Amino acid sequence: AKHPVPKKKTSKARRDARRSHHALTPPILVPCPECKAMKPPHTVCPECGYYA
Amino acid sequence: MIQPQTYLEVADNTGARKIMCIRVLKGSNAKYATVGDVIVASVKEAIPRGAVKEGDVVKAVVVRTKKEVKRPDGSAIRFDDNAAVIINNQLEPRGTRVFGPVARELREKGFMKIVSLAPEVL
Amino acid sequence: MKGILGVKVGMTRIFRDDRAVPVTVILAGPCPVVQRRTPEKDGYTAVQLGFLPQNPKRVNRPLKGHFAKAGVEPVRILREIRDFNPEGDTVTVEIFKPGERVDVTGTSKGRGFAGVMKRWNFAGGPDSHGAHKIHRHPGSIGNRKTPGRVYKGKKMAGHYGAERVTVMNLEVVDVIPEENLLLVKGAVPGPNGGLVIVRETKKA
Amino acid sequence: RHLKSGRKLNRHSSHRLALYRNQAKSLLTHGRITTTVPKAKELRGFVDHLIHLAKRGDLHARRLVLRDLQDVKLVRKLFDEIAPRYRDRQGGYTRVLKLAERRRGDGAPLALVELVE
Amino acid sequence: MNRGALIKLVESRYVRTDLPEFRPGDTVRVSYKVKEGNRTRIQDFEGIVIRIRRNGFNTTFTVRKVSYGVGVERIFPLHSPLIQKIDIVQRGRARRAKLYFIRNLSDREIRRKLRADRKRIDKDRAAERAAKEEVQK
RNA sequence: GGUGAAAAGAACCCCGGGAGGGGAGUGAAAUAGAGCCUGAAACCGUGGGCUUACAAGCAGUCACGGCCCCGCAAGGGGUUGU
RNA sequence: CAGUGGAGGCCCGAACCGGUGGGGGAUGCAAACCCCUCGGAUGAGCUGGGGCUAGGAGUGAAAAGCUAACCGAGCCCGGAGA
RNA sequence: GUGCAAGAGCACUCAGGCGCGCGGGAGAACCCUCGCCAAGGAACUCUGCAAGUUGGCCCCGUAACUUCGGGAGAAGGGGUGC
RNA sequence: ACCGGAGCGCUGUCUCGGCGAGGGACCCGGUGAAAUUGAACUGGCCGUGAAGAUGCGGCCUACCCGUGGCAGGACGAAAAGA
RNA sequence: GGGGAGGUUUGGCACCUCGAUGUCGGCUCGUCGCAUCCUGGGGCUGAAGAAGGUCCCAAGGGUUGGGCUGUUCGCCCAUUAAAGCGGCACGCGAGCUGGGUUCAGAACGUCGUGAGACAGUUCGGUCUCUAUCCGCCACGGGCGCAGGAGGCUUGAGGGGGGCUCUUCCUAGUACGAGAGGACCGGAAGGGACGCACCUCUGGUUUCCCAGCUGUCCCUCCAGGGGCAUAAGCUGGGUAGCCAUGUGCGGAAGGGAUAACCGCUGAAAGCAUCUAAGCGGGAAGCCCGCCCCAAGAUGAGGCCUCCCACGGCGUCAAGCCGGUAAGGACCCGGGAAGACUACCCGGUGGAUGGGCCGGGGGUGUAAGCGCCGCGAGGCGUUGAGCCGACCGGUCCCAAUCGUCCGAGGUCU
Ligand SMILES: [Mg+2]
Ligand SMILES: [Mg+2]
Ligand SMILES: [Mg+2]
Ligand SMILES: [Mg+2]
Ligand SMILES: [Mg+2]
Ligand SMILES: [Mg+2]
Ligand SMILES: [Mg+2]
Ligand SMILES: [Mg+2]
Ligand SMILES: [Mg+2]
Ligand SMILES: [Mg+2]
Ligand SMILES: [Mg+2]
Ligand SMILES: [Mg+2]
Ligand SMILES: [Mg+2]
Ligand SMILES: [Mg+2]
Ligand SMILES: [Mg+2]
Ligand SMILES: [Mg+2]
Ligand SMILES: [Mg+2]
Ligand SMILES: [Mg+2]
Ligand SMILES: [Mg+2]
Ligand SMILES: [Mg+2]
Ligand SMILES: [Mg+2]
Ligand SMILES: [Mg+2]
Ligand SMILES: [Mg+2]
Ligand SMILES: [Mg+2]
Ligand SMILES: [Mg+2]
Ligand SMILES: [Mg+2]
Ligand SMILES: [Mg+2]
Ligand SMILES: [Mg+2]
Ligand SMILES: [Mg+2]
Ligand SMILES: [Mg+2]
Ligand SMILES: [Mg+2]
Ligand SMILES: [Mg+2]
Ligand SMILES: [Mg+2]
Ligand SMILES: [Mg+2]
Ligand SMILES: [Mg+2]
Ligand SMILES: [Mg+2]
Ligand SMILES: [Mg+2]
Ligand SMILES: [Mg+2]
Ligand SMILES: [Mg+2]
Ligand SMILES: [Mg+2]
Ligand SMILES: [Mg+2]
Ligand SMILES: [Mg+2]
Ligand SMILES: [Mg+2]
Ligand SMILES: [Mg+2]
Ligand SMILES: [Mg+2]
Ligand SMILES: [Mg+2]
Ligand SMILES: [Mg+2]
Ligand SMILES: [Mg+2]
Ligand SMILES: [Mg+2]
Ligand SMILES: [Mg+2]
Ligand SMILES: [Mg+2]
Ligand SMILES: [Mg+2]
Ligand SMILES: [Mg+2]
Ligand SMILES: [Mg+2]
Ligand SMILES: [Mg+2]
Ligand SMILES: [Mg+2]
Ligand SMILES: [Mg+2]
Ligand SMILES: [Mg+2]
Ligand SMILES: [Mg+2]
Ligand SMILES: [Mg+2]
Ligand SMILES: [Mg+2]
Ligand SMILES: [Mg+2]
Ligand SMILES: [Mg+2]
Ligand SMILES: [Mg+2]
Ligand SMILES: [Mg+2]
Ligand SMILES: [Mg+2]
Ligand SMILES: [Mg+2]
Ligand SMILES: [Mg+2]
Ligand SMILES: [Mg+2]
Ligand SMILES: [Mg+2]
Ligand SMILES: [Mg+2]
Ligand SMILES: [Mg+2]
Ligand SMILES: [Mg+2]
Ligand SMILES: [Mg+2]
Ligand SMILES: [Mg+2]
Ligand SMILES: [Mg+2]
Ligand SMILES: [Mg+2]
Ligand SMILES: [Mg+2]
Ligand SMILES: [Mg+2]
Ligand SMILES: [Mg+2]
Ligand SMILES: [Mg+2]
Ligand SMILES: [Mg+2]
Ligand SMILES: [Mg+2]
Ligand SMILES: [Mg+2]
Ligand SMILES: [Mg+2]
Ligand SMILES: [Mg+2]
Ligand SMILES: [Mg+2]
Ligand SMILES: [Mg+2]
Ligand SMILES: [Mg+2]
Ligand SMILES: [Mg+2]
Ligand SMILES: [Mg+2]
Ligand SMILES: [Mg+2]
Ligand SMILES: [Mg+2]
Ligand SMILES: [Mg+2]
Ligand SMILES: [Mg+2]
Ligand SMILES: [Mg+2]
Ligand SMILES: [Mg+2]
Ligand SMILES: [Mg+2]
Ligand SMILES: [Mg+2]
Ligand SMILES: [Mg+2]
Ligand SMILES: [Mg+2]
Ligand SMILES: [Mg+2]
Ligand SMILES: [Mg+2]
Ligand SMILES: [Mg+2]
Ligand SMILES: [Mg+2]
Ligand SMILES: [Mg+2]
Ligand SMILES: [Mg+2]
Ligand SMILES: [Mg+2]
Ligand SMILES: [Mg+2]
Ligand SMILES: [Mg+2]
Ligand SMILES: [Mg+2]
Ligand SMILES: [Mg+2]
Ligand SMILES: [Mg+2]
Ligand SMILES: [Mg+2]
Ligand SMILES: [Mg+2]
Ligand SMILES: [Mg+2]
Ligand SMILES: [Mg+2]
Ligand SMILES: [Mg+2]
Ligand SMILES: [Mg+2]
Ligand SMILES: [Mg+2]
Ligand SMILES: [Mg+2]
Ligand SMILES: [Mg+2]
Ligand SMILES: [Mg+2]
Ligand SMILES: [Mg+2]
Ligand SMILES: [Mg+2]
Ligand SMILES: [Mg+2]
Ligand SMILES: [Mg+2]
Ligand SMILES: [Mg+2]
Ligand SMILES: [Mg+2]
Ligand SMILES: [Mg+2]
Ligand SMILES: [Mg+2]
Ligand SMILES: [Mg+2]
Ligand SMILES: [Mg+2]
Ligand SMILES: [Mg+2]
Ligand SMILES: [Mg+2]
Ligand SMILES: [Mg+2]
Ligand SMILES: [Mg+2]
Ligand SMILES: [Mg+2]
Ligand SMILES: [Mg+2]
Ligand SMILES: [Mg+2]
Ligand SMILES: [Mg+2]
Ligand SMILES: [Mg+2]
Ligand SMILES: [Mg+2]
Ligand SMILES: [Mg+2]
Ligand SMILES: [Mg+2]
Ligand SMILES: [Mg+2]
Ligand SMILES: [Mg+2]
Ligand SMILES: [Mg+2]
Ligand SMILES: [Mg+2]
Ligand SMILES: [Mg+2]
Ligand SMILES: [Mg+2]
Ligand SMILES: [Mg+2]
Ligand SMILES: [Mg+2]
Ligand SMILES: [Mg+2]
Ligand SMILES: [Mg+2]
Ligand SMILES: [Mg+2]
Ligand SMILES: [Mg+2]
Ligand SMILES: [Mg+2]
Ligand SMILES: [Mg+2]
Ligand SMILES: [Mg+2]
Ligand SMILES: [Mg+2]
Ligand SMILES: [Mg+2]
Ligand SMILES: [Mg+2]
Ligand SMILES: [Mg+2]
Ligand SMILES: [Mg+2]
Ligand SMILES: [Mg+2]
Ligand SMILES: [Mg+2]
Ligand SMILES: [Mg+2]
Ligand SMILES: [Mg+2]
Ligand SMILES: [Mg+2]
Ligand SMILES: [Mg+2]
Ligand SMILES: [Mg+2]
Ligand SMILES: [Mg+2]
Ligand SMILES: [Mg+2]
Ligand SMILES: [Mg+2]
Ligand SMILES: [Mg+2]
Ligand SMILES: [Mg+2]
Ligand SMILES: [Mg+2]
Ligand SMILES: [Mg+2]
Ligand SMILES: [Mg+2]
Ligand SMILES: [Mg+2]
Ligand SMILES: [Mg+2]
Ligand SMILES: [Mg+2]
Ligand SMILES: [Mg+2]
Ligand SMILES: [Mg+2]
Ligand SMILES: [Mg+2]
Ligand SMILES: [Mg+2]
Ligand SMILES: [Mg+2]
Ligand SMILES: [Mg+2]
Ligand SMILES: [Mg+2]
Ligand SMILES: [Mg+2]
Ligand SMILES: [Mg+2]
Ligand SMILES: [Mg+2]
Ligand SMILES: [Mg+2]
Ligand SMILES: [Mg+2]
Ligand SMILES: [Mg+2]
Ligand SMILES: [Mg+2]
Ligand SMILES: [Mg+2]
Ligand SMILES: [Mg+2]
Ligand SMILES: [Mg+2]
Repeated sequence: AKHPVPKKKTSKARRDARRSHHALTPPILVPCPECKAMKPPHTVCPECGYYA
Repeated sequence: MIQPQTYLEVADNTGARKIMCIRVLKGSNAKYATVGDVIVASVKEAIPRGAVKEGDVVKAVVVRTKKEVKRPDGSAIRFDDNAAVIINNQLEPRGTRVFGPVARELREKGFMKIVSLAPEVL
Repeated sequence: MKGILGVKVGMTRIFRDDRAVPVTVILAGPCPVVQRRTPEKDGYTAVQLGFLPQNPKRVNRPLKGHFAKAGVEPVRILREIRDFNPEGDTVTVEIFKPGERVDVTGTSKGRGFAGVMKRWNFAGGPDSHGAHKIHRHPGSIGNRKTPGRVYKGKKMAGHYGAERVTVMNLEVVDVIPEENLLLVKGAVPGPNGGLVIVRETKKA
Repeated sequence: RHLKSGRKLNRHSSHRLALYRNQAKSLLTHGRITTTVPKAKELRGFVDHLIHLAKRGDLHARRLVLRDLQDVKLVRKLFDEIAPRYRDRQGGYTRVLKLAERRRGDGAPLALVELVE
Repeated sequence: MNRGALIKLVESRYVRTDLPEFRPGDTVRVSYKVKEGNRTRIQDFEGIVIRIRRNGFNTTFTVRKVSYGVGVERIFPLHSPLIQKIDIVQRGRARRAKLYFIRNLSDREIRRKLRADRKRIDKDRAAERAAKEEVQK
């Protein structure tokens, strides 16, 4: 409400544009020794267990 | 390090007891004055009917400092109080017998008059 | 135009003849020439000096061929030294005689996003009478409707340090070939471990 | 910037300190404690000192560990079962394992502090 | 390269061992290679040691003394080529590492505050005169 | 304020904790399914066509060219490179 | 003169009443707040409950202050589509 | 409740009650709140604004001026633990 | 707790800043506002124009899109100028 | 007495702006003009020398601290090489202040019968967390760069820096009656400023060590913990970050010029620095130093590594998959860092944590023995505890693994 205030409604174009790098990135997973199940690297996992 | 408002003890018998610095005499804008530096200074208190009275603006030369002076030989030296001696425009002490130690630095400056009268040239 | 790579190893003081001297210790290990570039093959004169040893496995790169092209143990780093074609196959601290003055390039310490006071030794603001909002601020930054913009290169807060910095005319003190050590007049860019080059100064 | 220094910690001091103590207590009570990755990595080194210290024996070393762990019984257990098990295993008396779970709500990455065996 | 330490220590051959032990709170006088107008002399400096600033080599220490009503303090690099002969003169109860508190009360209270470390005193005079007789015969 | 002619208001199965869907079923019609006729516009989204990372702009207009689209061609539609 | 005595719009200081100076807060925790600091603190003291006085009117140690979060004349209808 | 000259003050703590209904990390600038600093000691500034100094009790001791009550906690100093 | 002048004490007020602590800022997960808003594809200089231009002329510069940060412009917002 | 430039003053006009363009000073940050205060160059001098006068050339840089006032200005103290003057909305209040002035309160003088009034005075008196765009400082993601990849580079273009004094040697020589006192060339020290650094000096160092009060607790004694801040207080402190501390910079040098000095030299037999031509000459210009830098789409160079087609479009431009060199993810982590980026490492490994040693800090743990009624003291003891620094050691932790990435158009 105070000093700084948007001078113009940002166009839908210029809006979407800013949300360019906004996109998500898929997780990283790898098959385990136990199940064929996919574990995230450097981790344990439920319904699979582990060693040592 | 001595600067504008700094009070100095008087090392000699000039009659003055304490002078506040007034200006460090050196470059066009020297920030501080250490041992062996000459400074203008007002007398802020003095013994009765001494050689120099209160309010007398005088020139003086630092002989002792509270901030330690670094020696080229890596050595250092520090006193308990900041003191100085009043001098002539001829750069010679207005008073005689000047008591209290002094730095060796006064020697390389041409103040042998002082180091001679000084008891402990430390 | 002498030259040689090294690493800042640390710094302490020694005693010259009878006065103390603060000195930095650099380590310019044997640098193998890897490629001399002439005006014919390139367009300037210079030499590629390698440095630290390397696990031959880590250098699986095409660099293996570049190393083989000169037949040298895989080094870790290598930079050029303009206008300087030596002799033999390796330069050493032997290049520098005590008394000679050198220029040392290095990478200053990384201070990251530093304030303006920090970066440009600005004044900031008053701690007392004024608003408790601009204590370390740059204050003004321009004029009015004219120019109505901000001068390129205006000093402002930002990433600072961690960059190429060259200090000059450092006099070389006692240089120990026995261990590839090299003493200098103290102040030399970078942290204790940073690669630094040591060149010939310009006094005349 | 000035991270040129050892480790890192959240909360203030008296807090974080009691935090290390409270984790250690539990960790020496259960042997296997699940907690956030960071908290774990720090707690890791804290306990190892308590173990290697209990690895000694003199009552000085006992009283020393008494400052952090307050339960006389727990420390009793440390000098009896815990320490010997780790005889001859100089250093690394503890393990940390990245969990694949993420706490719902704050999305915190979990991990596991296991007394090695 | 895993020698960063030893390397700095290699440069340190400027070392010296002729110098005696001495812990803060005990007077000591050093002969210093002071240069006069152009010649050389040995100015003596009798006083209490207030600070020993250990840091391997270039480990310094400081000495404070009263000198005609004025207090003075000198900092000496331990392995300084200019230090001719550093002679102990009396040892006392430290009870503290850095002891500037003596700056505030330089008086007869300083004496009764810095006792005399009979322990080190015995070891000194004893190992001195006793090791003499062994070197003689 | 307004389902439908009628509640016929969606049994039973499947996913799901539920909500909500997917089949099945009613109905002429279910994008008439329950704040349910019709259901416009701003506004948000998915798919496709033309187009854009050396470029300067009240955003259009005039011209030529290229790509896609209706027609056999002549023609016309969309888009925008200069 | 000493003793006893225990006066005061007396002193220091919590509760309680208040708002000096500063900093914070300023789409606030908050349409007046928070922190540090500061005044009074047996009196012209503070406070609960029950009562009375109001719009050219009331109250007012007097600022045109207060009279239901804006008072040089309250608020709500109405003359009124002045 | 204990301690501190006393106390409803302050510190810690019973009984009782609570951790203030977003968390997890990181350890930039900058802001708030807070701690320390060589030498100097008001040079800062409209102003010592702010901050720091001093601080309780016990003893010594205390000026002009006065409406004889004051000024006075004047000032300045010493003691304080076991 | 009124307004001025001075001095002693003591001080980050200052010479002249430095480092440190904590709550924000910053990154990840949950929730998720506001004033403002002709439309925008919104660069510099020197002209110029209703006399202080991103939008006219001429020239110069400039790959597309963000994040952290600063306030010089948008005659910035706010309140139909007291 | 006459002509003009500038647009800093006072003012004239009333042109944008009254559905708002915040006013004077100060602070912070500057930047530009030259009509130059200093430093550099030079002409004339009523210029002996030194010092100075007036005029010319020249912004590169520099242009102090304080007393008084709200002041700008000015006066004054002390110094300096000098303490220049202007523009930028009398630059800068979405950067700060709010002392001045222009709200309400109050008062003096003054005016008015009065209510009130006064560029007359005096005390008091709310300066608004969130930046959308341009601009700016920084940091990334995308694509491009006529094959893909690793390392190293050139430097178009741009930025930073650019100050100055004092003493000494020449020589007490030239000049001068004396007092004074040089050119030119050379040496040493210093002021402010800038970049970098932690040896040293000096800071901080939030739990590294020690002491101390009150209280509550473990466990009665000893010993120890919590709280007194977000360290209860106090004494002291590594590494890191720092200035008060250390180093180093301004050049030298080459080239072209300014005012100005001059050679040869007509036009114009002489004369002239110029009309052809040539030489000298600045703290200034170009370059040289230092930093950025091939989005220099005009996408540059070098060195090295990998290299055919396996299936559709009939020439032509393309598309789908397994790959190569090589790269990314993921993890341990860093004097790198807001994020991302950058750099090192990932079992063929010392990257982090622990542990050992060293450095460092603290400054003689606890327990026992001994002396004293006791508080305590002495011994075992430089003990004990012990972050960050320099190393060492696979005890723990960087497991296992995945994805991507050309098949190189035409004359
Ligand atoms: Mg869209
Ligand atoms: Mg979209
Ligand atoms: Mg695993
Ligand atoms: Mg298993
Ligand atoms: Mg005094
Ligand atoms: Mg004078
Ligand atoms: Mg007088
Ligand atoms: Mg006078
Ligand atoms: Mg002093
Ligand atoms: Mg003598
Ligand atoms: Mg004598
Ligand atoms: Mg002497
Ligand atoms: Mg390489
Ligand atoms: Mg190069
Ligand atoms: Mg400041
Ligand atoms: Mg304010
Ligand atoms: Mg504010
Ligand atoms: Mg403009
Ligand atoms: Mg190091
Ligand atoms: Mg480090
Ligand atoms: Mg705690
Ligand atoms: Mg605490
Ligand atoms: Mg440890
Ligand atoms: Mg411990
Ligand atoms: Mg090293
Ligand atoms: Mg020796
Ligand atoms: Mg001799
Ligand atoms: Mg119907
Ligand atoms: Mg119905
Ligand atoms: Mg019905
Ligand atoms: Mg349903
Ligand atoms: Mg169906
Ligand atoms: Mg149907
Ligand atoms: Mg259906
Ligand atoms: Mg439809
Ligand atoms: Mg229908
Ligand atoms: Mg339905
Ligand atoms: Mg429903
Ligand atoms: Mg119908
Ligand atoms: Mg919508
Ligand atoms: Mg929406
Ligand atoms: Mg375009
Ligand atoms: Mg047909
Ligand atoms: Mg037709
Ligand atoms: Mg009586
Ligand atoms: Mg009474
Ligand atoms: Mg009475
Ligand atoms: Mg009173
Ligand atoms: Mg009292
Ligand atoms: Mg109450
Ligand atoms: Mg009241
Ligand atoms: Mg207040
Ligand atoms: Mg006020
Ligand atoms: Mg306030
Ligand atoms: Mg305020
Ligand atoms: Mg009464
Ligand atoms: Mg009464
Ligand atoms: Mg009442
Ligand atoms: Mg009553
Ligand atoms: Mg009441
Ligand atoms: Mg009532
Ligand atoms: Mg009532
Ligand atoms: Mg009425
Ligand atoms: Mg009335
Ligand atoms: Mg009345
Ligand atoms: Mg009402
Ligand atoms: Mg009201
Ligand atoms: Mg009326
Ligand atoms: Mg109403
Ligand atoms: Mg009517
Ligand atoms: Mg009580
Ligand atoms: Mg007591
Ligand atoms: Mg409390
Ligand atoms: Mg404190
Ligand atoms: Mg202190
Ligand atoms: Mg200080
Ligand atoms: Mg003073
Ligand atoms: Mg004074
Ligand atoms: Mg005053
Ligand atoms: Mg005050
Ligand atoms: Mg006291
Ligand atoms: Mg005190
Ligand atoms: Mg008096
Ligand atoms: Mg008293
Ligand atoms: Mg009292
Ligand atoms: Mg006292
Ligand atoms: Mg005492
Ligand atoms: Mg006044
Ligand atoms: Mg965020
Ligand atoms: Mg609104
Ligand atoms: Mg234009
Ligand atoms: Mg036009
Ligand atoms: Mg943008
Ligand atoms: Mg941006
Ligand atoms: Mg963000
Ligand atoms: Mg801002
Ligand atoms: Mg209106
Ligand atoms: Mg109007
Ligand atoms: Mg005229
Ligand atoms: Mg004008
Ligand atoms: Mg103008
Ligand atoms: Mg005008
Ligand atoms: Mg007109
Ligand atoms: Mg207006
Ligand atoms: Mg408007
Ligand atoms: Mg406005
Ligand atoms: Mg105005
Ligand atoms: Mg002024
Ligand atoms: Mg000129
Ligand atoms: Mg003139
Ligand atoms: Mg000169
Ligand atoms: Mg001449
Ligand atoms: Mg002249
Ligand atoms: Mg002359
Ligand atoms: Mg002359
Ligand atoms: Mg200038
Ligand atoms: Mg410049
Ligand atoms: Mg001045
Ligand atoms: Mg003034
Ligand atoms: Mg004033
Ligand atoms: Mg005036
Ligand atoms: Mg005057
Ligand atoms: Mg004056
Ligand atoms: Mg004068
Ligand atoms: Mg003078
Ligand atoms: Mg001026
Ligand atoms: Mg002018
Ligand atoms: Mg100006
Ligand atoms: Mg103007
Ligand atoms: Mg004007
Ligand atoms: Mg502005
Ligand atoms: Mg403002
Ligand atoms: Mg202003
Ligand atoms: Mg005012
Ligand atoms: Mg005010
Ligand atoms: Mg008027
Ligand atoms: Mg008048
Ligand atoms: Mg007047
Ligand atoms: Mg006046
Ligand atoms: Mg006033
Ligand atoms: Mg006023
Ligand atoms: Mg105010
Ligand atoms: Mg805020
Ligand atoms: Mg912000
Ligand atoms: Mg916008
Ligand atoms: Mg714009
Ligand atoms: Mg932009
Ligand atoms: Mg990029
Ligand atoms: Mg070039
Ligand atoms: Mg460019
Ligand atoms: Mg260039
Ligand atoms: Mg110069
Ligand atoms: Mg002569
Ligand atoms: Mg003559
Ligand atoms: Mg200290
Ligand atoms: Mg340190
Ligand atoms: Mg601790
Ligand atoms: Mg400890
Ligand atoms: Mg006990
Ligand atoms: Mg305790
Ligand atoms: Mg507690
Ligand atoms: Mg507890
Ligand atoms: Mg607390
Ligand atoms: Mg306190
Ligand atoms: Mg300390
Ligand atoms: Mg400096
Ligand atoms: Mg000339
Ligand atoms: Mg001439
Ligand atoms: Mg002729
Ligand atoms: Mg001629
Ligand atoms: Mg010519
Ligand atoms: Mg001519
Ligand atoms: Mg020439
Ligand atoms: Mg020339
Ligand atoms: Mg020149
Ligand atoms: Mg140039
Ligand atoms: Mg490059
Ligand atoms: Mg390229
Ligand atoms: Mg290239
Ligand atoms: Mg191959
Ligand atoms: Mg093949
Ligand atoms: Mg083949
Ligand atoms: Mg074939
Ligand atoms: Mg591969
Ligand atoms: Mg480590
Ligand atoms: Mg003992
Ligand atoms: Mg013991
Ligand atoms: Mg004990
Ligand atoms: Mg026994
Ligand atoms: Mg016995
Ligand atoms: Mg006894
Ligand atoms: Mg005992
Ligand atoms: Mg030790
Ligand atoms: Mg620890
Ligand atoms: Mg350790
Ligand atoms: Mg290391
Ligand atoms: Mg595979
Ligand atoms: Mg593929
Ligand atoms: Mg192709
Ligand atoms: Mg051809």
